[PDB]
Amino acid sequence: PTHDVVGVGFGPANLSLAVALEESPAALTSAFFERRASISWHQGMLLPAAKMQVSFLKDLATFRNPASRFSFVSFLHERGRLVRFANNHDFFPTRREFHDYLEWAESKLAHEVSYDSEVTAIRPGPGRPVDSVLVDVSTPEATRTVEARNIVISTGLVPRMPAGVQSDEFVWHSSRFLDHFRDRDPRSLRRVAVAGGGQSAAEIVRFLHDNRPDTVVHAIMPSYGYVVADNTPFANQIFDPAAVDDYFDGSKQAKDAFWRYHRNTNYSVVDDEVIRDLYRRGYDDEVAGAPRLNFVNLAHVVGAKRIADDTRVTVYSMAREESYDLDVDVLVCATGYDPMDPGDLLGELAEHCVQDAEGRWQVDRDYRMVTTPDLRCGIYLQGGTEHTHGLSSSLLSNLATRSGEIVSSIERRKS
Amino acid sequence: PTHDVVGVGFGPANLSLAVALEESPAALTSAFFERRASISWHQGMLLPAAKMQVSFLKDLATFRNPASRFSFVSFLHERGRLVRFANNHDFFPTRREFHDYLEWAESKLAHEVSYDSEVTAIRPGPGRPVDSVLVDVSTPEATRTVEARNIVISTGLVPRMPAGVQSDEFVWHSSRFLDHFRDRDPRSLRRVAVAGGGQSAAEIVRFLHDNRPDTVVHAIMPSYGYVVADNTPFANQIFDPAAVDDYFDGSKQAKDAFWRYHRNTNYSVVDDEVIRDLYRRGYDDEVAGAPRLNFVNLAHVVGAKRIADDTRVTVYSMAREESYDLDVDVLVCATGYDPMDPGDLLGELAEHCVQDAEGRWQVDRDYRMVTTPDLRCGIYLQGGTEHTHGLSSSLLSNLATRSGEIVSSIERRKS
Amino acid sequence: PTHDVVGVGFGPANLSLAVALEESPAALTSAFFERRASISWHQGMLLPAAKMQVSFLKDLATFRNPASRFSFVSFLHERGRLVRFANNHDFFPTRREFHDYLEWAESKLAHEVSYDSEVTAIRPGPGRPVDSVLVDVSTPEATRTVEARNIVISTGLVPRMPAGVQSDEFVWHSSRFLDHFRDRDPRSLRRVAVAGGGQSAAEIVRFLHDNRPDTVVHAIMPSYGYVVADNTPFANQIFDPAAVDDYFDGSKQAKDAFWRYHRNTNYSVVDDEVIRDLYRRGYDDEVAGAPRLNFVNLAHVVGAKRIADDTRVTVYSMAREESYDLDVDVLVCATGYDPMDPGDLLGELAEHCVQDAEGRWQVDRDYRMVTTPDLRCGIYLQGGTEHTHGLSSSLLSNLATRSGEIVSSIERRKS
Amino acid sequence: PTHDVVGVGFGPANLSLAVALEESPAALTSAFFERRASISWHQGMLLPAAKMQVSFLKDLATFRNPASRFSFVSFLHERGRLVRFANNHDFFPTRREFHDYLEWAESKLAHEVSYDSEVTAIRPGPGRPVDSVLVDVSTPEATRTVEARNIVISTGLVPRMPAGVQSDEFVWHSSRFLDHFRDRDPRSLRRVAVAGGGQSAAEIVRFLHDNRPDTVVHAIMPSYGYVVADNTPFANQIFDPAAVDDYFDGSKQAKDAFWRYHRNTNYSVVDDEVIRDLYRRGYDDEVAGAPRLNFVNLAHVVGAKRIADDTRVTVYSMAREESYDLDVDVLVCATGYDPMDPGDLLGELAEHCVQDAEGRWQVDRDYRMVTTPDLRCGIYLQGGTEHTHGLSSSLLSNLATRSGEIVSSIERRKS
Ligand SMILES: Cc1cc2c(cc1C)N(C[C@H](O)[C@H](O)[C@H](O)COP(=O)(O)OP(=O)(O)OC[C@H]1O[C@@H](n3cnc4c(N)ncnc43)[C@H](O)[C@@H]1O)c1[nH]c(=O)[nH]c(=O)c1N2
Ligand SMILES: Cc1cc2c(cc1C)N(C[C@H](O)[C@H](O)[C@H](O)COP(=O)(O)OP(=O)(O)OC[C@H]1O[C@@H](n3cnc4c(N)ncnc43)[C@H](O)[C@@H]1O)c1[nH]c(=O)[nH]c(=O)c1N2
Ligand SMILES: Cc1cc2c(cc1C)N(C[C@H](O)[C@H](O)[C@H](O)COP(=O)(O)OP(=O)(O)OC[C@H]1O[C@@H](n3cnc4c(N)ncnc43)[C@H](O)[C@@H]1O)c1[nH]c(=O)[nH]c(=O)c1N2
Ligand SMILES: Cc1cc2c(cc1C)N(C[C@H](O)[C@H](O)[C@H](O)COP(=O)(O)OP(=O)(O)OC[C@H]1O[C@@H](n3cnc4c(N)ncnc43)[C@H](O)[C@@H]1O)c1[nH]c(=O)[nH]c(=O)c1N2
Ligand SMILES: NC(=O)c1ccc[n+]([C@@H]2O[C@H](COP(=O)([O-])OP(=O)(O)OC[C@H]3O[C@@H](n4cnc5c(N)ncnc54)[C@H](OP(=O)(O)O)[C@@H]3O)[C@@H](O)[C@H]2O)c1
Ligand SMILES: NC(=O)c1ccc[n+]([C@@H]2O[C@H](COP(=O)([O-])OP(=O)(O)OC[C@H]3O[C@@H](n4cnc5c(N)ncnc54)[C@H](OP(=O)(O)O)[C@@H]3O)[C@@H](O)[C@H]2O)c1
Ligand SMILES: NC(=O)c1ccc[n+]([C@@H]2O[C@H](COP(=O)([O-])OP(=O)(O)OC[C@H]3O[C@@H](n4cnc5c(N)ncnc54)[C@H](OP(=O)(O)O)[C@@H]3O)[C@@H](O)[C@H]2O)c1
Ligand SMILES: NCCC[C@H](N)C(=O)O
Ligand SMILES: NCCC[C@H](N)C(=O)O
Ligand SMILES: NCCC[C@H](N)C(=O)O
Ligand SMILES: [K+]
Ligand SMILES: [K+]
Ligand SMILES: [K+]
Ligand SMILES: [K+]
Ligand SMILES: [K+]
Repeated sequence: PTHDVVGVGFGPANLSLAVALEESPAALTSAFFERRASISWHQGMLLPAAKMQVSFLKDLATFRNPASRFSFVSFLHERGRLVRFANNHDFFPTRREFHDYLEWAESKLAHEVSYDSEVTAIRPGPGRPVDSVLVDVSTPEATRTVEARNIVISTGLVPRMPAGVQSDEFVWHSSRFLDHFRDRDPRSLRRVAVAGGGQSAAEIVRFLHDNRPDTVVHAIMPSYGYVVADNTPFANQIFDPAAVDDYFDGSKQAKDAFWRYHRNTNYSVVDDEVIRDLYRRGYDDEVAGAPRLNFVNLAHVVGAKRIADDTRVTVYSMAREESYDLDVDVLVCATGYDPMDPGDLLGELAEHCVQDAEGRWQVDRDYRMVTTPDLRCGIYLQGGTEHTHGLSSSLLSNLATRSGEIVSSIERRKS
Repeated sequence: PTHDVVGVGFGPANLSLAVALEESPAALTSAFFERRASISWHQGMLLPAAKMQVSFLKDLATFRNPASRFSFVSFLHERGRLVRFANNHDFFPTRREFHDYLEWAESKLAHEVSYDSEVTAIRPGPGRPVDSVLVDVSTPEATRTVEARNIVISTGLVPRMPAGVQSDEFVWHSSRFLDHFRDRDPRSLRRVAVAGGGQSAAEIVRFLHDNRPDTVVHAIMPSYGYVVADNTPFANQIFDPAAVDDYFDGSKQAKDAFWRYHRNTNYSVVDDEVIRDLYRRGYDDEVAGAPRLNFVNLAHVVGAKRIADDTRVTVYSMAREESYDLDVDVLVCATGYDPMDPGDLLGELAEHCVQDAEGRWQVDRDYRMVTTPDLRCGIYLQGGTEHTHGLSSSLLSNLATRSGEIVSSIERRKS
Repeated sequence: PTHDVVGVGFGPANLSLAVALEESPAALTSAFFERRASISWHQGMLLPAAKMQVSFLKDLATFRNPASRFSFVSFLHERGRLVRFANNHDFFPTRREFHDYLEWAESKLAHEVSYDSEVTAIRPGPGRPVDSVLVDVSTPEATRTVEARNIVISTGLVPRMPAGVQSDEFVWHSSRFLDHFRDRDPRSLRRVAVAGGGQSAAEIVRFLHDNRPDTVVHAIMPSYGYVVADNTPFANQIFDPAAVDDYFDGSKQAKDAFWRYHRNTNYSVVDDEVIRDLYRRGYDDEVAGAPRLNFVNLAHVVGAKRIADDTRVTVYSMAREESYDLDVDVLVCATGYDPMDPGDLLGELAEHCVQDAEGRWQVDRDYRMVTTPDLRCGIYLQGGTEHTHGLSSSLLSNLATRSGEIVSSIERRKS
Repeated sequence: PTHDVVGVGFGPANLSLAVALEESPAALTSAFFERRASISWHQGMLLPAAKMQVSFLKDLATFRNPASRFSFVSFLHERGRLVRFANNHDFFPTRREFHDYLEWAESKLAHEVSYDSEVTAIRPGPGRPVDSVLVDVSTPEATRTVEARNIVISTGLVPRMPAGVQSDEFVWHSSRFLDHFRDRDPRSLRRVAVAGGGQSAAEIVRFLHDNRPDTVVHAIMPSYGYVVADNTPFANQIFDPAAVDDYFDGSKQAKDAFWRYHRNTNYSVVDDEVIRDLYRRGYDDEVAGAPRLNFVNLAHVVGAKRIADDTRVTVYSMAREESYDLDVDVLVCATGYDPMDPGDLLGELAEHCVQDAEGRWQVDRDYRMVTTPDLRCGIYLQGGTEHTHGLSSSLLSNLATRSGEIVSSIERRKS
């Protein structure tokens, strides 16, 4: 049994693909594999009060199909919360509600996802040219192989730690913050250092401040203060479906301009309201004569070592150009992520995938990796296209249109 | 040919009824009559900057059917503006855009509306008990009569002038502001009085201030200053579909409490931003030493007379308890509207419509007028239910649910 | 030793009087008596997130003297927080900070206030006509009497419980909320009813929701939901110094109009942001499937009785026109306050003090009670002038100008 | 007659210096010279709706002296606008009002500024080492020379045109926009190109859109859309008086970090509200089917030539890496400014001013240029210290503290 398409990973990106597949009139067979027990959308960072960074209109389907049974509006309606949500007049749902939306959409799907199923490798199918790939899936009980004419790799962002710092029992990456935090005794985390100046760092520091009245926090970041995230309407157009075209068709010079001017729409920046909330908290503590939030600006965490009852953090101060040590109980590195990279999963197939000048994967407008003639099977990327398709690649901005384009590309080829 | 339902008027209320009819699986015959040449949704007040007072989610259908082909979102999508609209992050479309939405929905409708067709009377059909009504329709060429088992009266708010003031060449009701304004020579309206403290008064004054840099405006209103319209989330729940039940089932005492506490969600109040824009304009004029906006507070317009080249407005000052005259070129009365009242149109049938203690029409939960057993045909009201169904009656808050309930009531009773 | 002026009470009103006395070139002797150990500005309601309802520019002096050493800006500067405060761009300080401001201003004052000094009575001085009053002061150790040519009564709002409900160990007025709350064991207040729909009720409910994750709260109020407080710029002008004149000189009819249109600037209303915060909290609980906030709308608390371990609250539902019982651990009545009334302290002196039609005290424009010719001593009111001077009377809106006018009145009469 | 200090230029910077001189107990003699007839604070850009980019608390004195007779608050109070301004609850005055504040402060000053007086050169006074400077002043009638022991150069930002583009009758710099615009027939500017993506470009485009209904505007800028200006509270701390020390004492690496992370607090960015106003305008034009605003993104103006009745603008498109021509009536270059540079005015004295590695003037913490021992006279810079003191140098953020520090430095040295 050869599938038209196999999806690796089941986050929002492949969920929207499943939705696109179901809504399409095209009869395409598919299978999806997720290594976790169920949809798990950055649960380590499901902090109380966490808000979506994207308007509810940018959901699984709406921009493609304005009357989808899988829209956020349909979800709210079924949950009997549409009226309540509309009364709020807020475009940005909480992360908790969006996580629900995903699970609700997944249940509504006809298809059935295979969970606890980790893709361990992707191999050339039989024959030359290669017309299919073999997908090696490992479950808790067994291992198996599925064959598909196309594969969509959507395995998500990859946590990045500071250079010279490794995760450990007392050094966590923000992506695992709640995993570790719920285990430890509250009275054992009285001193926390959080490295970073982005949304994760801000959200974690705010949470620590709100969670216990006596926690002391050291917010260590390279900027002089949090930088506001830009989602004003003109800059925000870089996330438009049509902006994918502008970026893709644009010269390298134009692509560089997008990053140079609008990186602050997503990377190393913090939502306005979270910034203001943090500033108010700091101010009130001052008024109360009980400061707890220590902002260590113009600085980088450069090392961590466990010394007895202390996690000893080495901090480099740019202002003085010298490093020094800071003792805390835990170091949380909210130091961001690297883009998805299909390389590892691809193995041997990588030989047939064409790279650019800077040694990155060449990808077509329809999200299909460029391959030599030796490979005829479609390898599509949802994620890992920052350099070809632009800043929407790792985000929720363009799920509906990308998934629709991928489905269309596959139908166009099959036939 | 007897219709299941005839709609009198084709504003948003009956348009949503048409949409509900089309989306219903029920096979119901219908005809709609609109006196005007086309949909004309308060065009007299289609001022340049005018905004909807209601979230775009409160459209023709969405609260009832979250995936309607007639939703505002579908409209934006077809107009290729959904992405642009989402970039704005504003729940409130302009009135211009919403007017378009109505015309777009009307065109999409399978049904064909009869324009230039004014319903002049509604009469008892043949037989006892009366099982149908006869609808007298006057067109420019002819007159005709159609028969229907049910009728939905949705003829809209009725302009209300101040007591002792009649409309004329130089005394306009706000509803006909742009009609008159476009005709006159700009250099002829250097002095305008606008009576009222509500949304219409504020929008007209702002427009006059923005339109020509020399116009002098007298804003005459009973309050000490504009009162803000309340649409904060808890108060705003009075517009919920479920709040219709609370109001309807509640005692007279509870109904009175809705008006006593939440009248300021809609009547005699002004949108926050329009208030602030007016205040900033007044302020800047002061800075410039060139005041143009004269706020005449704690006052009522009590009369108007034309004396030569002046419209002489009699103003009563509450503070001084005396009246005085103000000469301007034009008096605009933005003094509001009375609720729709089916009475006049009903003629003979009214005898069989049951009234309450205070002399108002009794109406059932499904919007159907209470009649004696002499009348078995359905008379439904969209509008004119302020006293039975509450503050959403004249508004766009609840189009989707009301139209759906009316259609359901009719299907139920057909059987 | 006869003082020119004696102040009864030492809240913001008399503090601003002391400031006005010190800034005045007039050499006036004075004494101030406060019954508490120190300035105590609604400490029972000093909740964690509580914000001023008035801009920082409306402080002790600024509207009168734009370069006062006692301004909020001077205070921030001295406290080395001016720059930090300005970075916030928020006109509204926290209540905690403002309480500090009062203390700071009081310390700066040359004059020494007499604390732990309760004024128990005010009596006629000697002579005919009466040219001074005798002020009976009770301290913990002794009692004494001081003599003054003028007296300024500023003893503040008086808590008002619902009719038929008395304060008790388990029935508290909001004004004493933190007093009682700090004593009780947290695990003993799992069920709280809060009566009222105003700022106090909303702040208390928000605090209870934020303070412990498992407290269940019943918010019982007559409206269908919180009504927003209006401070949009035109309505806000009722608080202008010049608006005192408009209200004072205006007919009774005009005075009624201020209340009829603008009572929502202060009474039975809630700040926009606090409303939205509460709505978001309720929403998130619903998403989490763990509702804790129970809004009991269109209702009044009409009785309370303690039965065993339960406080039994009798609630009257307007919708059903029937009462019923609700069992909680504590009932908090956030049911507001009555205006200051000088009647009580005045005792015998009432006889020389003139009343109006509705039987209230007549007061001159300079805040001086109207007396017969037999009394020539000045009795001034800061508070209790709602009916003569308008809505600014109990508020902080007009401290600077009123205090300045009282001082001027006193200097004028001396001469 | 030798002055303690001579100020070159009389904008806000030297105006705040004069105020600091007057408030200081130090007896210092001074003279100020302004080339223009009066204070002229970017009048070329005094567009109708233009707002301050800085809180009113950052005025001529307040951060230094919280009770200055020259504060913005004092100004509002004298102008009987303080109450009105406070009702607005907006920290940002209009530019028109601020211009008024400057002139009001200037009039209140005891000192008399010398207008129509252009400093043409600064020369070494007699003797070695040089203890004074000679200041050559040119008036319309005469020329003269004054002698001073210190000089403060505050001559303002210098307009910068694009490389390869010169100003002319039809190519204007934004600084002279209104000068030219109020000298041309409205019906003659139907087509305007505005180069730039900063605050000036945005305001000019908005103004053109609002000013006439039929003007067509080409907004040409290198970014993909306007980038929002950051003034959220933590990033905004770079403007704190104390942040001057952090920047000054910090390593070059730290100074670079300020620019790398927080350039977007001022340069090449647009105020949030102006961005949104432009987006709403573009949207409504689209709805109306009458587009007028043409956004030419990822582009630079690289040349301009007059050809008959057309101004021919050469545009370079980064996306296509090619240039093309655009014909309009006028090209407005809102392409920014260069920092003040004392070099030209200094002439011979420059030999003795010490430069850094990158060829820029060394400046001490007290704003005094570093000189060799050959020069003992003080040369202070208000402006031109971006590289030593940071981003507040050309701004209004820190007038009060800088002027106070300069006065102090001068008193100290005279000592
Ligand atoms: C805390 C936080 C919060 C947000 C965001 C990021 C972060 C860190 N994002 C960006 C984020 O990337 C986006 O929300 C989605 O997670 C991306 O969808 P994907 O389906 O592509 O990856 P995603 O990371 O969601 O899913 C990948 C899945 O594949 C699985 N997987 C990995 N390897 C596998 C293998 N070998 N075999 C099988 N399964 C495998 C993973 O387990 C995972 O379930 C975001 N963006 C935005 O626009 N708005 C927002 O609000 C947010 N919110
Ligand atoms: C200026 C302005 C702006 C708004 C609003 C009011 C006003 C005055 N409203 C309220 C307004 O009532 C609502 O927008 C609808 O117009 C009500 O729908 P009907 O369809 O009920 O009225 P209308 O929309 O008033 O429907 C009446 C139609 O029937 C026709 N008609 C009447 N008698 C007839 C006859 N005998 N024969 C044939 N045709 C006849 C009329 O010509 C008219 O076209 C509003 N509410 C809200 O919630 N949000 C908002 O943004 C606004 N905006
Ligand atoms: C919780 C809360 C919060 C606010 C407000 C009210 C409440 C309940 N208010 C209104 C409030 O009335 C105002 O802030 C001041 O408290 C009023 O100033 P007074 O000096 O007149 O009375 P205030 O009540 O402040 O002081 C009266 C004093 O006299 C003392 N006293 C009474 N009898 C005495 C006696 N016989 N002898 C000696 N001393 C006696 C009392 O002990 C007390 O200290 C307000 N308004 C506003 O405009 N902005 C705001 O932010 C707030 N905030
Ligand atoms: C359109 C616009 C609007 C703003 C701003 C800039 C621009 C371009 N700015 C920044 C601006 O630089 C600041 O507002 C002041 O103008 C700086 O004050 P200065 O006194 O240093 O120079 P400024 O440019 O104000 O004045 C210098 C004066 O010296 C005169 N002069 C020059 N050479 C001379 C000579 N040889 N002899 C005699 N006189 C001479 C000039 O005539 C001029 O009057 C700003 N920043 C901010 O923080 N908030 C804001 O809102 C704004 N607003
Ligand atoms: N509520 C939500 O929906 C939510 C919450 C969290 C995250 N997200 C999303 O997830 C994505 C990632 O954001 P992120 O905050 O996780 O990471 P990020 O945006 O990449 O930012 C990481 C931060 O760490 C800093 N950093 C890196 N190395 C450091 C070091 N050695 N010492 C100190 N600081 C260091 C970075 O500074 P430099 O940039 O200068 O290197 C940057 O400030 C974004 O799309 C974000 O919006 C969303
Ligand atoms: N952009 C939009 O979508 C838009 C625009 C305009 C209107 N609307 C809607 O239309 C409906 C009605 O609004 P409206 O503003 O037209 O009417 P309105 O809300 O009833 O306002 C009427 C006003 O005129 C006053 N008034 C009455 N008689 C007067 C007199 N003799 N002299 C001076 N003033 C007098 C009223 O005072 P009193 O209240 O004290 O009696 C009140 O201030 C509302 O639902 C509104 O939201 C919407
Ligand atoms: N952060 C702050 O600075 C702050 C905090 C709290 C209060 N304040 C100020 O203090 C003043 C008073 O505010 P407030 O909230 O204490 O009192 P309030 O404004 O007088 O409100 C009292 C509320 O209780 C309701 N009520 C009365 N009797 C009731 C009953 N038997 N059962 C249920 N509800 C009942 C009232 O309803 P009805 O209107 O229908 O009578 C009203 O909603 C205001 O000036 C306010 O701004 C300021
Ligand atoms: N970090 C998420 C950015 C989302 C973007 N503003 C968008 O509207 O798609
Ligand atoms: N609840 C106090 C209201 C204060 C009023 N808005 C003022 O500006 O004075
Ligand atoms: N472009 C002017 C920026 C001013 C700065 N945000 C400040 O508050 O000082
Ligand atoms: K499923
Ligand atoms: K004095
Ligand atoms: K001096
Ligand atoms: K002067
Ligand atoms: K002078």
